[PDB]
Amino acid sequence: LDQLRQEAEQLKNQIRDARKACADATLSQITNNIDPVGRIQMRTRRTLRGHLAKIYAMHWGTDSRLLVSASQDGKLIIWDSYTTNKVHAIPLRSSWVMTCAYAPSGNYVACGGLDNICSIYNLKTREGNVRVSRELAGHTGYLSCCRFLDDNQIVTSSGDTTCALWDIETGQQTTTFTGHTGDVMSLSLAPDTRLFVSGACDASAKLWDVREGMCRQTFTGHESDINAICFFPNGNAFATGSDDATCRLFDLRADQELMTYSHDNIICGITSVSFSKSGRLLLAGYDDFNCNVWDALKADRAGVLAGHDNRVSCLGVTDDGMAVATGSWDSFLKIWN
Amino acid sequence: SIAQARKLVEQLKMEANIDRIKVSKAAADLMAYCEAHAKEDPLLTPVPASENPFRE
Amino acid sequence: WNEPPVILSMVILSLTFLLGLPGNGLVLWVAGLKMQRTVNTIWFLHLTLADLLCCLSLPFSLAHLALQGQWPYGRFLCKLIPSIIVLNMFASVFLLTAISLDRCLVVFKPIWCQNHRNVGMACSICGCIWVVAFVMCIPVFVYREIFTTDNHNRCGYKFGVPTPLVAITITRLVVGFLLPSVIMIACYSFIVFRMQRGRFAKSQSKTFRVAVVVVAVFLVCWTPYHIFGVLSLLTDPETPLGKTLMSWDHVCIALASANSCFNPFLYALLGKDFRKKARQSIQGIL
Amino acid sequence: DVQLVESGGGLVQPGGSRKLSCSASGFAFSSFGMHWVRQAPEKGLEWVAYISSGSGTIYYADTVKGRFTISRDDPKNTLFLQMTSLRSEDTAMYYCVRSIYYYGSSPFDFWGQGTTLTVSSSDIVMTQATSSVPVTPGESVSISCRSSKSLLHSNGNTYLYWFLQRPGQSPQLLIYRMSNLASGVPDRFSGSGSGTAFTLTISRLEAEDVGVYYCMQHLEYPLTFGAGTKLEL
Amino acid sequence: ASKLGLAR
Amino acid sequence: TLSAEDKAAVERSKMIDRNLREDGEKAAREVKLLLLGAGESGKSTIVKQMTGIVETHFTFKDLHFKMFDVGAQRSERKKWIHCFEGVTAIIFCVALSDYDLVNRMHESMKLFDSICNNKWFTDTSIILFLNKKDLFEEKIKKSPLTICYPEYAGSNTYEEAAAYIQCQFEDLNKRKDTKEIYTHFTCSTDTKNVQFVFDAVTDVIIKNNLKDCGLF
Repeated sequence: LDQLRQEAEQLKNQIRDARKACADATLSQITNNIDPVGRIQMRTRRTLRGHLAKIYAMHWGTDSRLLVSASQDGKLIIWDSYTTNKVHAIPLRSSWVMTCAYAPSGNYVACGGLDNICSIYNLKTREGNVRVSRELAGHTGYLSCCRFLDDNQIVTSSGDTTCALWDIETGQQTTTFTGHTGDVMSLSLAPDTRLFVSGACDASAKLWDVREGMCRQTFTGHESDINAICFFPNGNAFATGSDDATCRLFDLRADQELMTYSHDNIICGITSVSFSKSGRLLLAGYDDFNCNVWDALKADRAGVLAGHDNRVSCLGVTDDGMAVATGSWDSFLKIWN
Repeated sequence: SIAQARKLVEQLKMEANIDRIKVSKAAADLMAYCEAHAKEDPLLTPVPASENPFRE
Repeated sequence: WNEPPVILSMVILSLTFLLGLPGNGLVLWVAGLKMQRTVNTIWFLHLTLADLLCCLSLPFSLAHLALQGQWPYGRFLCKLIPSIIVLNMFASVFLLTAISLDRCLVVFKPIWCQNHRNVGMACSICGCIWVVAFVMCIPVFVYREIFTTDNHNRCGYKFGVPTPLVAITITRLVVGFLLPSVIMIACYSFIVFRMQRGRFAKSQSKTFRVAVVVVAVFLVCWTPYHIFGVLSLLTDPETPLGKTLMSWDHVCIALASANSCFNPFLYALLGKDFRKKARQSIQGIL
Repeated sequence: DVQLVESGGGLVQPGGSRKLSCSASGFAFSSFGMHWVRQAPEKGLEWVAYISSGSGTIYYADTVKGRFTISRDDPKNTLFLQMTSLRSEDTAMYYCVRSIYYYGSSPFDFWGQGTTLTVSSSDIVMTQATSSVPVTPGESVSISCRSSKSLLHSNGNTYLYWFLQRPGQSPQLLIYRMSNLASGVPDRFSGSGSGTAFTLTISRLEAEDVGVYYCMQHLEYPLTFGAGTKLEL
Repeated sequence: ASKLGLAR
Repeated sequence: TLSAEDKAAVERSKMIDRNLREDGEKAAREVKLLLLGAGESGKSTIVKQMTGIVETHFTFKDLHFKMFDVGAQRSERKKWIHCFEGVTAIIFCVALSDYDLVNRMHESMKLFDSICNNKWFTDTSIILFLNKKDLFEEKIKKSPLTICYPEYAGSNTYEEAAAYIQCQFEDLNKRKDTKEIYTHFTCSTDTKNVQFVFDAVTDVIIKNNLKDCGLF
């Protein structure tokens, strides 16, 4: 028994040495001569005033105009950002909701939470209403994230330390990803939707392969739980947000950490992470009731988004990069620009 | 937990056999991407109010 | 200028304006835009609306009092500018008495209030209060008119002891003072007496300290106004006793109007959520 | 199965009164606004009335305002048109049309089946200059419609609609807002054009495409139709 | 004739 | 300056707003009770006398109760416990016969300490049930309570032993100026537990409404 336990330890030490010989220079030295972005002032442009409880998730449509939000009052609401109008209001069977997704084609939305079930809703019906298209069951822990690949596939992340890839037309798990040791709290699909990353409560992140269902790489370094994760727009790096009040930038090809986004004035954890269209600004939401803007390439702090009266729980940036939306534990969303 | 232990060792062998590049090379690629798309970032370089869908 | 009965009137009335407009104005911003729709906000919106409209109308009393009776503000405005005054004061009184019957109903019928007390009832009742406060204004508008003596305009009454005069005063005392101040002492006595006697009693002292500083500001602001509205029905205005009453009449209205500057503090800015929203709004602006 | 069935027509004396009914079945009737559209015995379509969802908004044409009254009964899924003092110019066939408005919706997408009424004896002008064209199967033809005012609004939308009425049938939506293709319509139909000049293009024309094509504007009430272009052979 | 106050 | 189609959208949005407000009032007249307990608390029992999450709606004397049971959640409590911040009360079940099994009472005491002084339930009243009192008063005359509480001083009689256990549980409430604990020795397997929950909930409701507008 200990022979395998010893071999696993020395093999782990070999990896740590192998990826140390590749760290000849840091990102700070390389980007030590470029001009800083300066100071970023973002004014609030809209405020969405429909929910009656805490808002837990949101997602943008690929047309950069519609978005869906979920709150614990049991409603999904689809907003029109430009006019602030409400397009749809969907009543959920269970009000314990913690995730939300919008299909890339725009025909469906997804939802899930403490009921261990992911529900697919059909938006474009001949009868004029919104119907539950499918209910996916099989997870033994709460649903914490879900993301569409296309109209027939979806990846879900659960609190039973597993991720799964479904088939909506049939309702079965095509593949199961079983590597983690704690609850999996976040999820992010690559730009080409060929592979994805997940962050769990064992203070590690893993890089999965959708086609073969195996773990490629494991990234460590955080001292506590991981709550948020996001790919760089290039598709060759990603960022994580943790409860130790620190964001980190990992690199797939170099296979270790690059930057740490921390300061002595922040002591609260991160709830959400997102990039800008160019990959130059990193936006992070905190429990301080406000969002921070980081110069992702120099680790400076460039601005603040302080307009909320409670914790900021979700955060997203449009596909054309024109705006940022933040939901919070008060019942308001805000569009910043 | 012999079966579980043998599984963890098998996973680590796949981890070690990956190929890696230098950080200075991989850091320069993030810089190059950020500089080639600087003009297409409305949040970085604010657009005038004429073509801003949100006004207000 | 002189006769400190009048001098004190400007002093009391001006500090009402200085401390009143910032107070009620702040409540309107916090309650009307920042917070959600609850039954509590409906009461506080209308109470501050009636108070602010009373607050905005103080300097007209300053204008009338400064010129010492002369009324150059027209010939029709000595029919409506007092009717605006009376509506705002006596809608406050009926709004204070509806926040005493609502607190007593929560403690007395808790299960009924859980199922049937919503924003619909709050708006419906608040509507009827304005209508009732409007009816009491009719006798003022009908009988007010303008006298002209010594080239100085006099904003007097064209009565015809005038029988309509007695009717206006008595209905302004029975309704307005006696009825609102019995519903307000009896509703704040049941609350204190019930939150001391039960199988889950707490034995605290916050309820008693708040239910006494609320029914004592009211009974000291509005009591001189009604006493100095009856001694004018039964005293000759030529006796030195009679005219000394007239000189001090001005401060009595000043006290009643001063009640508008305390309502935002005793009712709205007394909870915890409303105060927290107040600091957050103030810190954000600063 | 989204059918709208309607009845109440017949022969009525001039100066009389009548009531028409539209009983819906198979969709969320409460969420759709409803229209009445009139089509004279040998003429083009003509808008009549409109009632919103929740009955909070009602519009009438100038020809019928004061005489007609539109109402709905949501619990029973029924649409009514109460109409009084009928002239000889009201003889026509009446259609029941559903339409729902949100961002990206498709108004006027389903039409009723028609009940015939016979009675015994500024507005935007939409122009369709051509009256009839002979068409050979397998070819391509274009139909033009012209407006007297710019249909392009400040928000970027051009409110032009194209309908097709096959012989002895109800009109069918083809294109909404000048470019979008209604669901269930083959891809060989396409629409284009700028303000005050529009065109409908059909490629590889074949059978079941003959009929009359109408262009309607939805920029402002009252809604107005074109005279219609007929494809034969 | 009267020298009343406003509200009064 | 809006279009003809652009105004029907606003009308639809206003109707959606109206329905949202109307639905937010039907859900504000119900009492929400989170139902915690030890490992062998007896959640099924608490259901009988009175996948993921399990709900239960019932009605007593024109009051509507929703009772959430979270015994099936095997995940980490600190990730989903903030979802229940805002319930009216918490029902905590403790078995009085679990002072000899293995120690087992100390786990319940630790769980009560964790829940009571949690940063989310800082002003949520707790209703404490002490079940199985018949077994407790039958076993107490064959096994001294000093097994679970060495520092005991009283005698092996049910009347004072039960009071000592209740005091030990109630002493774990640190902030005795914002939270109240209602204790009930549930037994007789009849309609005396629903009545106690009803009384405690009306008291909680009255005090909450008073606390909102100063007064407390």
